[PDB]
Amino acid sequence: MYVKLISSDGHEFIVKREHALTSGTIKAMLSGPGQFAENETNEVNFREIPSHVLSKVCMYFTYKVRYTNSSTEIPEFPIAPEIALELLMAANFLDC
Amino acid sequence: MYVKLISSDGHEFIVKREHALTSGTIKAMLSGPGQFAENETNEVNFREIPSHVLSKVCMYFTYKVRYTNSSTEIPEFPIAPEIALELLMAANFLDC
Amino acid sequence: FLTETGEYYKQEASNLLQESNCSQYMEKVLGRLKDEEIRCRKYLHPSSYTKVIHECQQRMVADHLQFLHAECHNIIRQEKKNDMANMYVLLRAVSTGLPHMIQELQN
Amino acid sequence: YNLIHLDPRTREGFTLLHLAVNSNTPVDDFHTNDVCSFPNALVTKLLLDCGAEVNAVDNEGNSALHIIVQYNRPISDFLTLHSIIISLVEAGAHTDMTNKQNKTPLDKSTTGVSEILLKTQMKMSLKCLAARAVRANDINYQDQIPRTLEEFVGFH
Amino acid sequence: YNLIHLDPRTREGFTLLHLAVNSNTPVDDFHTNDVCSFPNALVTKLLLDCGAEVNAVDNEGNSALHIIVQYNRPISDFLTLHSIIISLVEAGAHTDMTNKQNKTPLDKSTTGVSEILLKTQMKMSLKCLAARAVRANDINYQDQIPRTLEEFVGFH
Amino acid sequence: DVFLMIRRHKTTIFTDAKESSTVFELKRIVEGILKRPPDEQRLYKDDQLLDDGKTLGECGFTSQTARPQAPATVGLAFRAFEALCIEPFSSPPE
Amino acid sequence: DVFLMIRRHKTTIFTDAKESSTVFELKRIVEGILKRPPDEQRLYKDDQLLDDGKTLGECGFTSQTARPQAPATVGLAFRAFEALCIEPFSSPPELP
Amino acid sequence: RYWEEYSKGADYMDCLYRYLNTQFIKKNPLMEIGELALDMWRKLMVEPLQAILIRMLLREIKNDRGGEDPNQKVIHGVINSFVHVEQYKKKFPLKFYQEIFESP
Repeated sequence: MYVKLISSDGHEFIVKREHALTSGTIKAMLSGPGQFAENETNEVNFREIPSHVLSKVCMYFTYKVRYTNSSTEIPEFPIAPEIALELLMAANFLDC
Repeated sequence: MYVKLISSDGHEFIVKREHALTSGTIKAMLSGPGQFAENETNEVNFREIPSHVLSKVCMYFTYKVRYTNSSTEIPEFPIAPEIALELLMAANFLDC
Repeated sequence: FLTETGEYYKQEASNLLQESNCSQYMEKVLGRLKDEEIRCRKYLHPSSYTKVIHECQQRMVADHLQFLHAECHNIIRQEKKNDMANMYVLLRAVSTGLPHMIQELQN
Repeated sequence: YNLIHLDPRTREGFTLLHLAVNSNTPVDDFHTNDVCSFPNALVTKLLLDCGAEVNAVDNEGNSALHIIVQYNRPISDFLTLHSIIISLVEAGAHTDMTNKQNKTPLDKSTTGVSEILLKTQMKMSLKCLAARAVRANDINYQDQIPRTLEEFVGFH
Repeated sequence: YNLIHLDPRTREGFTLLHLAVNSNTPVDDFHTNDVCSFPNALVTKLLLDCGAEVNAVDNEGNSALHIIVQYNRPISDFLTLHSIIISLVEAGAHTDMTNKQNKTPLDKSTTGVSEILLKTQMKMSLKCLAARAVRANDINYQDQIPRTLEEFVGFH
Repeated sequence: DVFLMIRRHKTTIFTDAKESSTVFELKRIVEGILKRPPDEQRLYKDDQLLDDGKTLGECGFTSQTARPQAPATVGLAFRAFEALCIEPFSSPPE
Repeated sequence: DVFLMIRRHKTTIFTDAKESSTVFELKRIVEGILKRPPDEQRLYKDDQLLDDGKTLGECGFTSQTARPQAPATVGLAFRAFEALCIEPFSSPPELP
Repeated sequence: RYWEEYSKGADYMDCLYRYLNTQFIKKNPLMEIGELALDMWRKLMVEPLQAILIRMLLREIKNDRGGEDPNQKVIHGVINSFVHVEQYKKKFPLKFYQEIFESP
């Protein structure tokens, strides 16, 4: 299943749902009266997360679902100094 | 606190009592009408275990007490080829 | 045993109620309960402590709430401090003991 | 308990306990994937409570303990690995049991988590060390030891 | 709970939680050795139930987690190390926290058992990696992030 | 084992294909998740056209280059053909 | 961390001592076990006398030569001087 | 009627207050909003209605024993509310239900 993530730039960020449920609030956003049980779009809009940070959090979703159990080498996540501050705030907001 | 494990040849292998109770039957042989709660002799008469293999059993007792919780690449227990198959049934009798 | 102690303490609750007022019934009941915490400690398994005490409570102080709740009015409205303490310990263990006494005190 | 005493055997020798701890046991594509996910701690515990042969050996040689320790997800669901390991060990499992390819369950681990989790349950015994020493140098143990020790030497 | 809110501090900076998970906590020579022992799972669980400071940092820098991942007798009492590790982790102890020497509890393990048992409880989060990348290159995060994140960055 | 970032004008899809897989099945995946016919979906790779016959093994999507921490990106354009319409996200300096 | 097998004619005592310890501690131990005062017993090492003064660290009881899996034997003679008459263990059977 | 639309409403509002329960409530007496919405139900709705609910619940089950057919969903829903309202209690989750229903 695929869910959409909308930034403040309008960038849709379609991500497989099982990877996108690692963050707590995206699980919470799709819960309650935001389920929309028709399986047509299944989108959540972030009014205060820029696109250059949703890209990083989606890359982290894929990275974490890939390396959740492979405790072999666990390669480091590449975080630029420019992206470092807003990425922390986004992970805090999403409980990522 | 020093149980005296006699052997088939009279070799009284006096060992620390806490060391010897790592084996089930020596724990059982001192339990019941063999307690002798007087800390005088507390002797055990193995009338079926040769002295040469009871000595190896006592080295095993000390080795196990020392390297129980360590598990930090414990040294291999030296069992001679000729004394094995005697130590095997000795440890079958004296469980563990 | 729980069936047996239930009958015995129902009989004892009916006997105490026939010769004592509420100012004396509660003291005798707390005497029985304090003894029952001993008559079951030195005889029964430790798992049976809570069952026997709870069962003798709901045979002697929870089968006679009508006697205790009705007499709670005169106990509270006259500041009977020795009696009010005994009623509170008795009525706390009962499931629906306090929610009336509380109200009475508030009034 | 009745089915366990029937002692079923898959074509690969997998007993009822082997399949309950194996992550290679297939689950059909319907909603059973949402609930019936293997290995399951509750299934293994229920099998062991019903007298399952914990030391059962398939035709490959793996016991009920060699099969689990090869689990490829030791961290995300570490609870249902640790629970099965302790349930096996505390009931009847031989931690040092040697399969047909001379492999200890520590050898067939491929995972630090399972290896050291099993090492925390490995009560060292002089009987196991003596059995290893007898097997390694190939002493003729036929009829010179109790029969229960002969299969015990065959275990190692 | 009242005493925890009073927040005692040992001369080493150990809070109530540090002494309940330490192995160097002194016990008097009398019969207390028969009953009282440290680390103790029940005491740590009770302290965490009363809202103890799970991320308390002493003068050296060691957190509540750093003191028990250094425990030197894992296999003997694996129950009382597993219980305290999972209780600390479930109580919010940041498993990536660094002391004044920048040593995570994985680094300050000195033991395979405790290191892997912590690794099984280390839910990797983007927040931890982002905070580590923020603090690694000295990015000014003062008042530019949530106040609940300034201490979070200070953990790393 | 090879991770891709499908890039439309603004849409982006994070897919996970195998080491050596055909372009047809990922094209079908994109069709299924956007509900569009395949005749207007042509996959790019650094301003290089692709057809529905090649595979990711020789296209340059090496598993040592398309690591999920920084997945290799591809482009799409949709025709009612269009060229690359990739828009950078943003970059606010510290 | 030194392990010793103090040998009588037949009686054997399995003792453990620290890496920095002297002969007097072992004399006190065997007094506490054999109920023999130390003024009539003297320890030994591969059938040569040892003095009450020097420590076991330099006496030859190093940690790598008296490991618990193979402790080093120590003689013991009691005044009734009497020479060391330690009886060896039983003869292991030949390989079948 | 006011429990089926409120038990789901309590869980839905727990999702809405996810950041509050995670970053504020757990660190700092206080209860999670999912738990708070229920402890404001077993202290303001059920406990004042201990007499009315139970004496009507036992009357409905007694009518079933007599031969009548009460609304199974309503009776089972109200009875299940005594145990669902305390689902956040770690020690004795069936303590409210036992003392309010099983004993009488």
